[PDB]
Amino acid sequence: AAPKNRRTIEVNRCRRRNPQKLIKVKNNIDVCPECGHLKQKHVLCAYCYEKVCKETAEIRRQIGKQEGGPFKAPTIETVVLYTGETPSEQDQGKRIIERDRKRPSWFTQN
Amino acid sequence: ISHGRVFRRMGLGPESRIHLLRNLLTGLVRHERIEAPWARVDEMRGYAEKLIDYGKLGDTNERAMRMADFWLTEKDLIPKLFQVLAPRYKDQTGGYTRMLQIPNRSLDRAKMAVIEYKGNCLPPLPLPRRDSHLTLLNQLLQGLRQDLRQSQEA
Amino acid sequence: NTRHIAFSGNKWEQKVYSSHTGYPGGFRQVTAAQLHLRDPVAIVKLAIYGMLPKNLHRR
Amino acid sequence: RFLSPEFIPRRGRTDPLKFQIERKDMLERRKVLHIPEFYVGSILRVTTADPYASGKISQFLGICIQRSGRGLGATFILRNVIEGQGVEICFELYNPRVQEIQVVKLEKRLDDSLLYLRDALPEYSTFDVNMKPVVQEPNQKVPVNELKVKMKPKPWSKRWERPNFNIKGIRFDLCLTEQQMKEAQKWNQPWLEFDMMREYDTSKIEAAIWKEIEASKRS
Amino acid sequence: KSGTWWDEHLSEENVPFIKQLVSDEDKAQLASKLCPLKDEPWPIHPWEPGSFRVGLIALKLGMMPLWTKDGQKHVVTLLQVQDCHVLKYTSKENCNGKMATLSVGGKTVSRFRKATSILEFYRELGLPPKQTVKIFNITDNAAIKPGTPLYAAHFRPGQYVDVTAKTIGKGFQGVMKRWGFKGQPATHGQTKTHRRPGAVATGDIGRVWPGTKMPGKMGNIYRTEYGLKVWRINTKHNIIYVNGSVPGHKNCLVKVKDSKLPAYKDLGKNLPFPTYFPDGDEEELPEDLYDENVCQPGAPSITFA
Amino acid sequence: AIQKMTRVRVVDNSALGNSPYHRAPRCIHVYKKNGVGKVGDQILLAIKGQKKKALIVGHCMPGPRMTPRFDSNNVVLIEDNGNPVGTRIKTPIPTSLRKREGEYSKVLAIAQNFV
RNA sequence: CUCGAUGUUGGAUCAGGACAUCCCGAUGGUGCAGCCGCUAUUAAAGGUUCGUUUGUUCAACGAUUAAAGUCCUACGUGAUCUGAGUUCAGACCGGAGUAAUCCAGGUCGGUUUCUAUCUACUUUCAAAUUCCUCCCUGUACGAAAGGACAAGAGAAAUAAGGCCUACUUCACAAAGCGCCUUCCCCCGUAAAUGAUAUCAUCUCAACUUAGUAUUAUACCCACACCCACCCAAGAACAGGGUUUGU
Ligand SMILES: [K+]
Ligand SMILES: [K+]
Ligand SMILES: [K+]
Ligand SMILES: [K+]
Ligand SMILES: [Mg+2]
Ligand SMILES: [Mg+2]
Ligand SMILES: [Mg+2]
Ligand SMILES: [Mg+2]
Ligand SMILES: [Mg+2]
Ligand SMILES: [Mg+2]
Ligand SMILES: [Mg+2]
Ligand SMILES: [Mg+2]
Ligand SMILES: [Mg+2]
Ligand SMILES: [Mg+2]
Ligand SMILES: [Mg+2]
Ligand SMILES: [Mg+2]
Ligand SMILES: [Mg+2]
Ligand SMILES: [Mg+2]
Ligand SMILES: [Mg+2]
Ligand SMILES: [Mg+2]
Ligand SMILES: [Mg+2]
Ligand SMILES: [Mg+2]
Ligand SMILES: [Mg+2]
Ligand SMILES: [Mg+2]
Ligand SMILES: [Mg+2]
Ligand SMILES: [Zn+2]
Repeated sequence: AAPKNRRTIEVNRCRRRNPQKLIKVKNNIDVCPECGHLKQKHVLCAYCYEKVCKETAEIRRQIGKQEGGPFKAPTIETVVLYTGETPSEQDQGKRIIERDRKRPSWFTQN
Repeated sequence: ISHGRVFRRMGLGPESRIHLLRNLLTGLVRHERIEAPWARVDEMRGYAEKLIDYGKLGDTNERAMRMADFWLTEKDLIPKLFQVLAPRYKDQTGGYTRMLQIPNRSLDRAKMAVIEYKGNCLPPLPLPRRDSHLTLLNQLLQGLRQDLRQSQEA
Repeated sequence: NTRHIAFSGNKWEQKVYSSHTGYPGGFRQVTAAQLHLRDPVAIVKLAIYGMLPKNLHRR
Repeated sequence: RFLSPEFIPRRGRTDPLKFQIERKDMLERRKVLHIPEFYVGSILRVTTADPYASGKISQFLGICIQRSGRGLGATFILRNVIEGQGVEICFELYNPRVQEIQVVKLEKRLDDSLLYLRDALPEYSTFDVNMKPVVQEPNQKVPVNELKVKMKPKPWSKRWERPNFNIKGIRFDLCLTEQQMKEAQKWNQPWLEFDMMREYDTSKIEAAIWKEIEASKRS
Repeated sequence: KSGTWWDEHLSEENVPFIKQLVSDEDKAQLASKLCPLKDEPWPIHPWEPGSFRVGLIALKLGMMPLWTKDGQKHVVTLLQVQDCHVLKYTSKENCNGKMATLSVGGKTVSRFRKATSILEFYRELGLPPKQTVKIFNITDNAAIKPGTPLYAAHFRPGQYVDVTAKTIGKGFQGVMKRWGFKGQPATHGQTKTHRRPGAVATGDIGRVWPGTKMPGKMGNIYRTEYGLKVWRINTKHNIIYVNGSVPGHKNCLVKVKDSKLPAYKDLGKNLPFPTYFPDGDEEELPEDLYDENVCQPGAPSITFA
Repeated sequence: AIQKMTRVRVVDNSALGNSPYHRAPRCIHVYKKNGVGKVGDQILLAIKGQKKKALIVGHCMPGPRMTPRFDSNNVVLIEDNGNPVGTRIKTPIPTSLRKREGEYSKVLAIAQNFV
């Protein structure tokens, strides 16, 4: 169905600038106590998440280098050890992933 | 009128939804931490928990072996599931997976969340933690609790 | 003393107030006596409303 | 240890207090009317009070083809061929009109539903109205009859060959062709048996129900 | 300006402590109101013709079959009274209506998820907040002091009641489901018209009459069923077995009041007035009342003769 | 249960029924305002090219509990006066017809089996 | 008024309105004994069926009902639908014409577009109509045949509003073929006393009664916890719960 008449700029403004169509102010933005960057209360910090993802990607690359082939999932647990670290009694019998860097402070060796 | 519809409609059909959940579950079993859209990463959390339950039931159980063979597209993960994943949670009676919302995806601006199996060797994710007990409100509540305990024990 | 008004002649039975609720079959006509019984301040109000100018100041 | 099927609530969003009270009423009725143990396939004779009847007492004997309903109002359907006319009657377990329920023969079939006996031959649905009650020795497993019936020529009341019904007591190899079997093997859903979330535990609920039944027996 | 919730700033130690405190306080407040006749009761006038008493707010647990002594089956609905108390009284002059009104509360809810005004209103009365508050028009002689609890014994078997509740909302629905329109045939050439309204009006008027049936929201309004018989009263769990179905889904709060039908009029002479007081009652009622014609589970099998 | 164009089976030993014919008995009127016939209702049948009245003594549609459900739409041919055409009903009929026996006494008398 | 386009016959869906009323309601007369009828006044709240052949509107027929009402609404309604008919291009039969072609002629086939800008509207929230059965009663009435009304009880159908205990489609739920509830009136006349007109007279005389509802009542009604999660709530929004925020 074709329009009967052209709609005026006044009506167009009334439709477009209605408070429903306006962007609302978000009040859930907070400050990450660790990295100091902005974050939402229900969402993880992007900075910390990216850091953890980079470290996990490096660890997975090392795991794949150790495995050296597809369809090769070890039957034992896995422990990641950094420079200047020796295998522990818990680490005994578990595949060791060696990282050529100092252990991060946030990556507490639990 | 969708009342009491626990399972939502995703994929090209019921079989497509099952296959997508199976692929996500296989990736989760392999890498122990995967990020995915919130609805898709939430739908298969119960499937992952029940898969761990079957692993606890054991490899000698024919039904458990059938379920693992179905839900694990890569056959190298079945020994993993029956040998390391289940004994890891042997003590726990449930809650083997953590799901946390992450910032939305860059391209489609989709609601994304990361799911992981507890006790993984990967670096820990940042977690939502409550305020310390040394804050003003917590100290006031602790004093109130001490006073109430004194009154009760009096 | 709007309840004690007096109508000349047989207006209590002849005069009809009509209205429409807007819905089909919602056309209601009542006599002056019925309207007075239902609302004792309606006849004078309607007369004043009719006599006032038909503009936005009437309200 | 047999728990009656109606003593298991259906999965939903109902307050367990209603189930508890309904079970209390069910047990208080069971103490008056001894409801026996039977399955889908067992032969039952039900004697009920009925107005406008010869002696006000009506007895019907037949095979149990369906049990459905939870709590008060659970029903079982008895089918029997009388004078060449098949008659199916739906009896409520806890209806006070019921005077007596007797298990003439206790057995089980290969299927949880015997609704295909409507389309099966009358010989598999014909039972003697006056048959002596068989003897089931105590502390014995319930026998599982493996009688694969022969069906009438198609069409049937329902497409029994499709996997959704999943019937294992019909001579499909005799009543159907290879092409028909292949066509029926098109609605099959292999993922349905592996959908883990579509499962009901019933273990804890059954244990609690057994505890409440034991308490009712004590009191 | 930041959004806040009760447990946002609480620590792991203080999270269960506040919950325990509020639960214990609610239990104590509920227990303290069990002696209305021992805590300054209002005068108890006898029943008189043309007198209306207060009603109840109940929870729809579900439905159950029942059998009568005439060999008939009736489906009943179980309505459970949960934490029902009188909250507010308004005089006839201040009601801005025709008769005095009394406020009745329903299911108990958390104090955290409520407004400040509601919390400070309930603090004066010393009761946990109620999920739903309803208003009952009662006569002056049926006045009840606020804070008095109410139980399912307020209604007795052999009484017809009215039940008001919000029905199961079905959302935006088409004409065929909403109003029962026949629709159009599914074959014989029909083109993209199977469930459409069709013609909405005539061409002469040039408009659509108000009240014309069109697709829209359906199923979520207040509906009242009139004349449901009370077959059975369970005084242990405070449950009323009401004849027939009632509006609303399971686990919903409904209003139960005396029937306004002219047939069931002035039948409250034998009913308790203004309400049932278990504390003042000396002869405790039996667990189940079972009316007269209801076949009790312990009764022998019925033999027609 | 039984409505217009429904092919029914005549169960009494009447001469008009139980006879060979190319067409089958068929209901053409149910004598009910709702248009649906149940047990104990009179219907009109076009049998052997003739119009006759019949009483419904059984239908395949499930009904109330504690009531029989037959595998065929069994009817008994009667007349306008209320008398049956046949003299024997070997097929069992529900006992619920004994409430209507005030107007079907002869039909229930010629009947032999009550299920 | 429109040929710089105002789309039609019949049908489907939706109905709005008038009474010149088919039934149900209330009255007068009868060539009104009762039952059936005929006629006149008032009443539009409620309802007024399913099939066979025909494109049919209509008519004919078979079976029911209380009834299967008459019309207006752009011959209501094709930016909701249909295309059997009418009314293009093909073809046949009868007739007219030398022929091309033509017929109130007949017959087969023959493309039905549109994403809604504006007006209007999108829960007129809740008092219901009718048939049948028993009794009245084989009574009143009537020579007989025949045969009520009022009152009471019960059981149904339709319509409106809800629900899933049982059956069924099926199974965390949605539905009917299933179950529950459904309450006021409607004004034509019939009659006392009584003047103008010392009788009498129901009264556009004063006045009493059948005789009436301020349609009664019911429902709705507290609101900066709301970041987040769940929901029997829902298109978004909104709403309910979180004392169920690892
Ligand atoms: K024109
Ligand atoms: K023009
Ligand atoms: K306009
Ligand atoms: K005169
Ligand atoms: Mg999609
Ligand atoms: Mg079928
Ligand atoms: Mg809903
Ligand atoms: Mg249709
Ligand atoms: Mg098209
Ligand atoms: Mg289509
Ligand atoms: Mg013929
Ligand atoms: Mg133009
Ligand atoms: Mg109309
Ligand atoms: Mg008229
Ligand atoms: Mg037209
Ligand atoms: Mg069109
Ligand atoms: Mg149009
Ligand atoms: Mg055509
Ligand atoms: Mg020619
Ligand atoms: Mg044609
Ligand atoms: Mg063609
Ligand atoms: Mg459109
Ligand atoms: Mg009568
Ligand atoms: Mg006189
Ligand atoms: Mg005089
Ligand atoms: Zn951070």
